[PDB]
Amino acid sequence: RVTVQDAVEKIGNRFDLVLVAARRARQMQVGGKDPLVPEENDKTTVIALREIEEGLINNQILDVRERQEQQEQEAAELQAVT
Amino acid sequence: ATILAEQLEAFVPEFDPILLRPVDDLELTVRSANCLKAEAIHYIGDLVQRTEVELLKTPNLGKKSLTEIKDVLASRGLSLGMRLENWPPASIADE
Amino acid sequence: REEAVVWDILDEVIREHPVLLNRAPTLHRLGIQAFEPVLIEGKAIQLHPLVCAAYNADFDGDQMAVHVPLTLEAQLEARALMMSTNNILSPANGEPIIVPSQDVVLGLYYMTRDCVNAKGEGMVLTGPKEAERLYRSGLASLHARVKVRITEYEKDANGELVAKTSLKDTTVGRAILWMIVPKGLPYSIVNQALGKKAISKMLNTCYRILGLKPTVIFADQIMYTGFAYAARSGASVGIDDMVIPEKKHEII
Amino acid sequence: VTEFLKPRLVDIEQVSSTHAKVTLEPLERGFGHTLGNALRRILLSSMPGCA
Amino acid sequence: RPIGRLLVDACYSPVERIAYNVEAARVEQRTDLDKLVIEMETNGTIDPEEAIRRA
Amino acid sequence: TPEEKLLRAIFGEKASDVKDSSLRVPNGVSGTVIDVQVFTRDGVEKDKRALEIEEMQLKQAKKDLSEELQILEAGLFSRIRAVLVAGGVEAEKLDKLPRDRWLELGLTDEEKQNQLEQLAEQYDELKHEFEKKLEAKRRKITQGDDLAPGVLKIVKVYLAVKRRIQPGDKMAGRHGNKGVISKINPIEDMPYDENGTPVDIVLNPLGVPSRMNIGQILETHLGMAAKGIGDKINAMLKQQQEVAKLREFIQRAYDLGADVRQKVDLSTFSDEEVMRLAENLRKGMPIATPVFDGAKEAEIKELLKLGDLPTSGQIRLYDGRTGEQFERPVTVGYMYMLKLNHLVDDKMHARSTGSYSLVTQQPLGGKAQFGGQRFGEMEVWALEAYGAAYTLQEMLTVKSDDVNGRTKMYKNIVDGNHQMEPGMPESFNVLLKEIRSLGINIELED
Amino acid sequence: MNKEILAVVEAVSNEKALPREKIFEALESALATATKKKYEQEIDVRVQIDRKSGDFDTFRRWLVVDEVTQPTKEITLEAARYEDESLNLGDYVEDQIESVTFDRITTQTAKQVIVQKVREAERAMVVDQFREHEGEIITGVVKKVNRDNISLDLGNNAEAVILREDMLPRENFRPGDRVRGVLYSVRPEARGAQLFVTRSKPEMLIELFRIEVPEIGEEVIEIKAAARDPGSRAKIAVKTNDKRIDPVGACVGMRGARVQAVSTELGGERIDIVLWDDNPAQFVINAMAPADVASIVVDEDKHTMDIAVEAGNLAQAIGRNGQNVRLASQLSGWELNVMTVDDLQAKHQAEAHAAIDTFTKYLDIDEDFATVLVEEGFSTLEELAYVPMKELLEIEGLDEPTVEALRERAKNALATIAQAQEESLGDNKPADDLLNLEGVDRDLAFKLAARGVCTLEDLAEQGIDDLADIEGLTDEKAGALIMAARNICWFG
DNA sequence: CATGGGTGCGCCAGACAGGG
DNA sequence: CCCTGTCTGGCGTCCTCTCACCCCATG
Ligand SMILES: [Mg+2]
Repeated sequence: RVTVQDAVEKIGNRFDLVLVAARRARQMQVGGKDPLVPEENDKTTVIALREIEEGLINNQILDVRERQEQQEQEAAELQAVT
Repeated sequence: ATILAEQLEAFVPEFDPILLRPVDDLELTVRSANCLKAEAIHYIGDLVQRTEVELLKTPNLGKKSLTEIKDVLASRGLSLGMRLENWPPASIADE
Repeated sequence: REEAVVWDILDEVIREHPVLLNRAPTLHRLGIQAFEPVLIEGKAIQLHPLVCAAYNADFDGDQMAVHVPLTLEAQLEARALMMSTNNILSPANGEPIIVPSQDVVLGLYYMTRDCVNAKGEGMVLTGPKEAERLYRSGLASLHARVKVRITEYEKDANGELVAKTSLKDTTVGRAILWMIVPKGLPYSIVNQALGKKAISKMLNTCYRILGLKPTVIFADQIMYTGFAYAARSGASVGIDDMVIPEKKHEII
Repeated sequence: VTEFLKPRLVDIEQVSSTHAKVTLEPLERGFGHTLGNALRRILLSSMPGCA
Repeated sequence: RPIGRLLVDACYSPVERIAYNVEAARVEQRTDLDKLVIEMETNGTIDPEEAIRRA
Repeated sequence: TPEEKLLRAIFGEKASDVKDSSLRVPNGVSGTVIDVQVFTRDGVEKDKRALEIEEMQLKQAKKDLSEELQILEAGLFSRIRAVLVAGGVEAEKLDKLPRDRWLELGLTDEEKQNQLEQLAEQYDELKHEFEKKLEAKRRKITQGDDLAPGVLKIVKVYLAVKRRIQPGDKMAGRHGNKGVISKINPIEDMPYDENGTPVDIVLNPLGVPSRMNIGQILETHLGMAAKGIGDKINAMLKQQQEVAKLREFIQRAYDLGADVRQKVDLSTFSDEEVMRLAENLRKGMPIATPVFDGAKEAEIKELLKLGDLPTSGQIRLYDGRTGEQFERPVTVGYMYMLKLNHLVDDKMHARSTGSYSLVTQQPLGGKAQFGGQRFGEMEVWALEAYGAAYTLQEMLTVKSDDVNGRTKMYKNIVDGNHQMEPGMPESFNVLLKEIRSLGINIELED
Repeated sequence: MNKEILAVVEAVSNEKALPREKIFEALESALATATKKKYEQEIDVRVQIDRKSGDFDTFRRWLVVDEVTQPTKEITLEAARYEDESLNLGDYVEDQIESVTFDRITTQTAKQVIVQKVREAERAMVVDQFREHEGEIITGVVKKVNRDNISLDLGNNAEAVILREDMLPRENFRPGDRVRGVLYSVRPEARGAQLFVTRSKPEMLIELFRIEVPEIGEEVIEIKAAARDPGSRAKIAVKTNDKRIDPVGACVGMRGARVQAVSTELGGERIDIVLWDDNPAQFVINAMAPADVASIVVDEDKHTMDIAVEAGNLAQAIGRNGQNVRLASQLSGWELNVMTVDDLQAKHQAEAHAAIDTFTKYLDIDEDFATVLVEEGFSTLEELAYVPMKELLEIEGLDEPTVEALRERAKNALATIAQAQEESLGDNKPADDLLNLEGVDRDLAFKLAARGVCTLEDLAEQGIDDLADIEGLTDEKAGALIMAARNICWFG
């Protein structure tokens, strides 16, 4: 990793890049989620920006996945209750 | 590498000699050495043949001096009560 | 105790973790820049030379402070806002701040120049690769005018690089420096003598055409080839170099 | 006293075609330059061929 | 380990100044041959043919 | 614990709850303890090592004053022998009797018996003076010393570090050419010349036309001239040559100039001083150059012509790495360079987590106090100037001031969770207490 | 100071129910170890604490030995007796040594050794007093959950472990949860968890029934067997000697309340309770519940039982993934083959036909006479060869001469079959004849016999070329074996 | 013992007199 | 009151590294 130019080419604000990559790295580090790109024993920050460069993560997809994996948890709870 | 290597091929049974030593070479305390000399023990090969029970009968030899002798013999790989066949060799019988 | 196993642990945590280097009189924002550490046997911070022109840092006894971004948002701010590759233009204007300062412009000015006779005057060369091969083997000189065949890529279409190859009447050193120029720049950026204003507008035209990543890697290749041929130049200073005018005493 | 760090080609990253990049480690604090210079000067001229 | 030892630095190096001077060769009728003449500078602890053989 | 209060059972004293702990010292420096002083406030029991130092200094001062008496008595007896060469000399009878009676020998009332009486006055003065001074010196060693209010004894220990050189020290010549030494190369990589000798230091030429100190290049050329004369003396002396050729060459190297002040001649040195003068000149010949009346260019050229060096001062130099010649021959010579005491293992410092100040809960300042570097005001402006917001928040809340924030941070770092719980700076609460301690009512709304 | 030692010994003796002597011996060992650590040299040290004052003397102990290996800690018997004639091998010689000051370091060492002595005394006696708990259902609090085990706190510094195999497949415990389980093993891991607790093994089921069914705790009802598929289904077999008590009804309880309490503790495991019978066939019928058994055929020699069921009950008799038959087989100890009535008849017809074919082939009898032997219950040549002559003479139409001839034919058929197999491979005939040549292992003898080289004569007739394809036989080794065989056959 | 008793800076700027 | 002179206040670069020394005095 040297430059983050295409990670700004795909998220034009350059400040939303930091929020999206921080949210992604916090999901990968403590929450225990797998990286969507195969790593090379990089740290979670570079893996976050490496997922940004592929395009498969931004704030839209992160909100989609948090709503679907919150509805999945509450659906599992409701089907366990009733 | 083959060229550079071809351009350089014109360039490229009484124990052993320790038994024959005097008891003074064992670095024993002045007390232990003088107690052994009083019993006519001159060589390490003479000392190694004596049993612990025989050394305790020697006048003025204490339990402390016996432990010193064992620790020093053990540091050289020797133990009290080894039987040497043909000791002393005829090379020592004339002093 | 510093046992034998904590240095592998240390090369694990240093990796991909930027640090904030800071010169003590910080006047503008280019005086705090974030780097990645490379571990040093020693007790002195090794600081990349081009970056010195941003810090106003010479090496006459200067000191710098290192700060560690602890949290994760701060590591990302050091990599995405404050990294030294991201600060290549001064915020006061449009001028590049990673301009090559002093040794490297002497190495370039001695490299891309010419003299009216040298070894290999007016011979013809089938590419820049054998220009460097003729300089290294000892058959030509670094400044000896020569027709070469260079292939400059002009990007005249909409994002498509079109190759045009031709014979430029140039020198040996200009072809050797053409081996380092990225694809899109024309050959006439190296065809001149390359002082300091010319190398600054070379990096500026590279940034305006080819963007950021070729300009970072080309700034490094400029610095490496400037240091190497300034070492090969042997450009001393003597007492005879300061030529007194013969007309000076009659003027006085 | 005649025991040095005997090196080896850890990888041959041959980039594309008619082009390789051969890295050799580890050498002494000074033998990288003497083997690079020896192999560089011999390959340049000594190496024979036809043209 | 005791307080009575004194450690000096150790410059285990016998040679001082090695200068080679290449020059033209005429012993062999064939020309374009060279002679390599190496003037070393030992401090007496190393034989010169042994030095060139170990090198 | 029952076992802690059972100190009284096996031994006595009292309880063991008291923290047993021996004042151990910190790190950063090696050394060799060369000298230990122990001072004792009077009344306190001297321990065994303070009595060892007292016996040691008693023994040293005893030996020193006794050697004062012996050496001055030896000079006095040599004076008596020098006086009794004439006027009633005894060539054999002088050393038959003990030496303290060299006065009652056969000699009339002259200046010599007067001088022996004056030397007897001096000798008895030395005897009684030695008595009273040894008593006073035993008093000075044996007595205590007035000290601080409430201190028993002061122990001073002198460590003696030997600091060599490393990348990061500061060296400089005598003209303003500073510099941090940047790489300590091997011997082989150095540019050598067509004799074989490697150069020791490679400076940078580009500091000369801007920083206009052109005197260092004349100093370099004249130093090379001096070493050329020294090498020719070393060549004429290593071949075991007689003193005539050394006299010839040293005389030619000492004349060499215009109307000058020196004008020495070696014809009054007598064949033994010339060998010792050449023993002192073989590592180079020292040259004086006064300030504004110095050695001009033509004199440096004529002295570089006396040695067999090139006239322009520039030798062609080969390379160490490639082994092939540098084009356009370069300037070598000798420059007299100074090491300055701005070393690098006195400035280098690092801190993860150390002590914290008392009134404002921020880290301490300095190096001796294990402290952290001041993230000053202009650096805060330079991080406002980017968009770095979390870096500044942890740079002035978590890493610096907030105590619960930094203990949460330390637990979170050693557990792998990079996350900060922000809180408030405690020094802002100090600002609230200082403004609130006036008649002013500052608060925090909502 | 003095009286404080007595007060500490009395407090610890009363609180931990421990012999004062054992606490002092341990404090002496603790102080000796603390003393040894203050010397740069490895010394031997004895400490003696006075039991009235609490004062203590420290020695340089010298273990009286016959042969001294460690001169710093050992003394010869001859040297020890020079100081005190009363000393024997294994005694200690002392040396006036300064007793270590009782700082908080020795204090901490003494505390640790006391705690360790209490683990080997107070806690050991508590485990001995809880002999029932060591075997019954202990209750613990979950202290830690790992991937491979759960650590339980039992109180009093006792830790137990449930291994992953010892858990039910659907159980999820959290730190602070209360868990019951059977203490099935006590090992010697005092530091850590010496206690092993199970919830999956059959003992958990037995002990839950002992607690929930008073009639089992009073020994009025006995559990004879238990088979279990943990967290899915179990079977228990119950017996009573009191004809007034229904053992199944007692274990079920009013409306199943007792069996449902046990099932609920086991995460909803289904429990079948069956009556133990002393007749194996009747016990297997009971074990197969809830499937109705139509007939059972018992093979005592194979320890197997063929169970015929109606075609509608086959799926119930086998159960989901064979769970019902497997639990019945584990409960009975018999191998249980579940088939339809039609399949059992087809199996018996195929076995009868195979027995008739075997008898016709080997006994040189007609099919009619072979059928009579199978109808009288003879299925093997071994039965006909070895059965008492009286049972064969009870068959209608057999006389003493015909029975003798039939037995002689059966014995001759068995001999021929055995010899044939032993010659085909390397069991006995080629393992002696072909293996006579020195060097022949049993594997090589069977490889030779697979080529038709069955005897030492057959091997003597071979060439090296005839044996060259035998894996592990080199031409040299083949030549040596053929020559060894020839030396015995032709020159012996 | 315990408390308490110099005279080398220069500009800006607004508030306070001071005439005007 | 409308301009003029005076009088006091408020302020003047950032990081570091040593050192030396912190209230008498006394009835
Ligand atoms: Mg500077």
